[PDB]
Amino acid sequence: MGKCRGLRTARKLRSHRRDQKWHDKQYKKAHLGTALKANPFGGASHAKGIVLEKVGVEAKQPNSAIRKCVRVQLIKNGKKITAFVPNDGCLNFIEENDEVLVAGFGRKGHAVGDIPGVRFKVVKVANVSLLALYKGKKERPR
Amino acid sequence: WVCRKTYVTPRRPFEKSRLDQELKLIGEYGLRNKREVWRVKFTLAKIRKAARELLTLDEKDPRRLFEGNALLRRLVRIGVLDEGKMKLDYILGLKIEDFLERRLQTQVFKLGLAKSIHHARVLIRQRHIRVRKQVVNIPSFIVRLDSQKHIDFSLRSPYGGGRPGRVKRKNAKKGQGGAGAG
Amino acid sequence: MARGPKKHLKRVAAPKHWMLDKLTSVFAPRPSTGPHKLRECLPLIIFLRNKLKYALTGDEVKKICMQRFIKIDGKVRADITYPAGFMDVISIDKTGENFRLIYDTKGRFAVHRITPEEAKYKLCKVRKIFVGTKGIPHLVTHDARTIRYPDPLIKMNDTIQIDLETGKITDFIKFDTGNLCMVTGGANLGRIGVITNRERHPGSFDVVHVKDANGNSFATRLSNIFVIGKGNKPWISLPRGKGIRLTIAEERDKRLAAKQSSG
Amino acid sequence: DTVTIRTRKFMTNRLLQRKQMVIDVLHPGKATVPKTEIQEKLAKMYKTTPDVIFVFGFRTHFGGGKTTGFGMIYDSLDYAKKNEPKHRLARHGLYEKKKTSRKQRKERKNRMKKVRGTAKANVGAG
Amino acid sequence: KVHGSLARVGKVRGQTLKVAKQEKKKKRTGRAKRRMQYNRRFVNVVPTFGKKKGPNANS
RNA sequence: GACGACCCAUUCGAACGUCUGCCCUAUCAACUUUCGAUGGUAGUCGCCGUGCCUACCAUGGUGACCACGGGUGACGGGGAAUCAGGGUUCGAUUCCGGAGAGGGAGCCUGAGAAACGGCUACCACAUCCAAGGAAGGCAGCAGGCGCGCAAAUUACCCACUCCCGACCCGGGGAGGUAGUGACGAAAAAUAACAAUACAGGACUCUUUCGAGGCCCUGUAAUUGGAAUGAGUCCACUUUAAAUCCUUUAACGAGGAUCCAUUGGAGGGCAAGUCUGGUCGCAGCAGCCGCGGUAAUUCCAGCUCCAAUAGCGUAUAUUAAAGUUGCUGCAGUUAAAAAGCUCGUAGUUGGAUCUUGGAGGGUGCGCCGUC
Repeated sequence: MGKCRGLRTARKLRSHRRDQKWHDKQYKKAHLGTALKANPFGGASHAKGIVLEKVGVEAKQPNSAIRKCVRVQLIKNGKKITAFVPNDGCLNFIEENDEVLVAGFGRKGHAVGDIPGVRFKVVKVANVSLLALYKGKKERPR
Repeated sequence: WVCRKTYVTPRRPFEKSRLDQELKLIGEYGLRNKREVWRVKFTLAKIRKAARELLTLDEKDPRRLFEGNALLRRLVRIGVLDEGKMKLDYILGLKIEDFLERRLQTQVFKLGLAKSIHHARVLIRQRHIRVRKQVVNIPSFIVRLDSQKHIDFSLRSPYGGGRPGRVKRKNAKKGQGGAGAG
Repeated sequence: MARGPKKHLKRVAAPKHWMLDKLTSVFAPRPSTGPHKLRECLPLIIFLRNKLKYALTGDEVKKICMQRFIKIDGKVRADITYPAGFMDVISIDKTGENFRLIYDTKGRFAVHRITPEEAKYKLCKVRKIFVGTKGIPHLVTHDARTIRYPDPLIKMNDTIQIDLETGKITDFIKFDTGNLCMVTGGANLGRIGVITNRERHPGSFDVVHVKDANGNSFATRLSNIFVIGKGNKPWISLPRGKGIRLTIAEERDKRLAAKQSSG
Repeated sequence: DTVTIRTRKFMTNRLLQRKQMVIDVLHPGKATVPKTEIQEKLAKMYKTTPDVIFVFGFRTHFGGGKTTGFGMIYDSLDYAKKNEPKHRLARHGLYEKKKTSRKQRKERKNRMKKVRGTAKANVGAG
Repeated sequence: KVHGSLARVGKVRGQTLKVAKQEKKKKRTGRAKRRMQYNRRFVNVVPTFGKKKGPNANS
């Protein structure tokens, strides 16, 4: 029970807990403010940038495909980031020097699937929603 | 500007057994949605929790006495609850139908003046039903005991009297302009 | 803040016992400076238009007041937010009504009509008793009235029948075991009762064990006890209820029994 | 269809020269009623006449055939004209008065501020 | 390690012969639709003890 | 019928003083004073207490019960969210207390201000000019730029609620009022009832065939009568005046509508042992995994499911998580008992001192029970 049991010993128990909390990764991340300091997105949920170039990335085994992302300079901190472009032929819709709204995978910062070193996805261009673009609700305005 | 939610969804989402149960409730009870059921599963859980707390308290305990009797009296005014119940030991052993049974909709069936939990809801939502001086359009209502008798069609909706119907009255003048003259 | 006296009251930060609603606006009246502390008072506006229903607007309350319609303790008061309080009289003449501001058993200034006499006099609790300037002595009552030359028996916490036209104490009651009492603050605010005991603390804080005409016992701080006469013999009107205090169950038992049948 | 005007919760209020009460208007089955019809109709129950029975509030209830409001009837037409909200007297053919609408006037005054005392000067400028 | 191509981008979407929309019915408003569900599912819905059956079956 | 004054108390306060409770950090362990650090003593100062300041005179005060130093997606609290219980996290933000009005510093007035819708200097910014001069501070209300993931009218009124003034009367972007407004929360429409017509099942009768029969649901066939606001609109209400709501004459439901959506249907996971197309391609896929020619995962339809005027997606954080474990963890081998012992703080500590009868609450028909 690895832990005193004296009526007094609040301070030891209280503090021993403070000492071990660290190992928790979610906890440490939060106390070290990692999201502000290391992370490309601010510690925000979405982030907008300009498209530098279009990449065809080489999906990891045992899968085999050309992935199709763009490389993006985030306006907020000039950070360089590669982001996936989802659905069929949607690259089509984003051109070099584009602008785009990027969002996390939903993986906690950890890349997704077979898609290697890509941690973000495009959501908007034409300020304009790949979904609405892919469907043809709305266009590549211009 | 204070506000609160009135319903709670179930922890979990796909438990055939629960889904069927809810569907039977919607059907018997001319309900509209799962929320319609969820709202009541929620109403009930709070009542039961209110009950359970009380039941853990000492009897005669000014707090247990004063609020227990009140919860009971409230639960009885609406007919939801009955006397032997009408103590806390019995609310603990209670269920959703008991509430669901007191809404308008099912009553307007329950005395002929609808012949369907169906008919009932469209009747209510369409202004042909007063609870004695007052139209009530809320198929969702909760008919209090000594209020059971005052439910009836309204003073003007046609049944309830009053001309015919913006569509019946159309039909009267539908046999009037052509078949009468030119 | 921080350079001067507040002039507004955010409603909601007003005292509960005025029972102003939650919606309506942002600000409550906020008592003028006067004879009663701001928490412990009842701005006329609340009396005229919040309890008595004579007024609707605040615009109306003012229109009433400028007539001169209303006197507090005998001497027309013309301020909307005048701070009236416990043992105050309030007399609306062309309407013939005399009211004494004294507590509910809730702890709410009660609407309590009194006779066309009585309205003459009020009972004040002595707060301090003083040798003023030139060697004269004075007493100071709760309601902030200073009377010189009082009679030498009168000591702090005693109460004192003031005339009212004239000022003038026209006797007194000592604070002694067995006196009738009115509770003017705290959990027990409004309960009336005999005494029993004063527990005394040096440094600070004296408690008064009170027993009611029902052998119900309770304590408050000496600060909260006001003497109003001799057991079974109040020196003023008491409101209906004789400051009794009944359990929420007893309260329910009275409410349903007196009506939906019992006349 | 007959109506019926019913005056609930009465107060004789001398210190504002008027009897003040709720107005409960049954209209069984249509809706409604005019403010003018209401004041006419009340005028004849309190032995007072129209021009002393202001009437206000009002909201027909739920579903039809009733409307609850509020009324006042004044003991001196003088007493009304003086205890009176002004907007109330304006509403019926006895009170009306000047508008603006307000920022033109504030602008005038702020123009006047520039000018030393005199200010009447600023009046001729507005 | 990327080099490669995209020539083929969007090859199936662009090769998938479009289909009409056809049409037909409206399905029903709120509670009424719940009612049809409950009768088709449960009243309907009698079931057999056929060792079961299905919702989106062909033959 | 139109305010001053002295002094005292009062009221609203103010300014200080008591304790007890605060985040992370030791890759911060000794700190604080010759420009007072702690104390004496006296004065000057202040509304006043006080190293506030100053002289002289002492050499103090604090720390492993975390001081000192540093950091900070720290204004503090009432509160909020997450519900076994324990807990876990947030709190700028409708109240309270504190702080500031471009940055810094100073000051006048006055009872109250170290005020910025006062002033004054510098410092940073910006503006007018006939170039000598001169005038300014939206972390007030609107609005605008920049910023970004992200946030409304350059609208009406002092009638309500209150405030101020010489004031019943004036004035209030306080505040109300409308406009924008799927933060989010409540109510819950887009169709109900027969009939034929049929499709059917427990019931009964019959040896069976077969027939009757109640409860009815669909499903058409159209019927058939039976309906209501969503819109629209005399009138009226609302209110300062309006709007909307809550009110209603005249209109407004046969479906091709007065036309409901958004995700899913291989497993977890609710729902295609589909049809066309492709053939580890495009795509799908949080995870496991699908697709390399009969693809129930794709791409489309068809059909079906689920939540439904809402639903998907991303993200902080919480629940789940007894994966931070007080309650309530594990450590022989899985991630984990220091090579061993001494040992201060800290924690932890044997036995033993004093031995029915009645009053009041709610059940059951004067009796009693608990």
